[PDB]
Amino acid sequence: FFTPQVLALEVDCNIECASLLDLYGQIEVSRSTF
Amino acid sequence: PAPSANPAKIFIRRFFSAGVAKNVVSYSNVMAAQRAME
Repeated sequence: FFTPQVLALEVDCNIECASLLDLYGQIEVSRSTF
Repeated sequence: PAPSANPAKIFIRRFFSAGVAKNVVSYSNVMAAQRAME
């Protein structure tokens, strides 16, 4: 008989261990075994 | 005028590397062009 007020929050609490993928030397490739 | 932001930045991120002075034609093409004059 009592409907709770569904608030709109979503706690996440999850660190992603910040990235290190932009320093490296960069070259796109094609079909494998280059 | 010029937006200076073209969608041709796909290739500098990985596919290419800045400041390297790459050649415009592969050597195989150069030699192929050479003997094609003979």
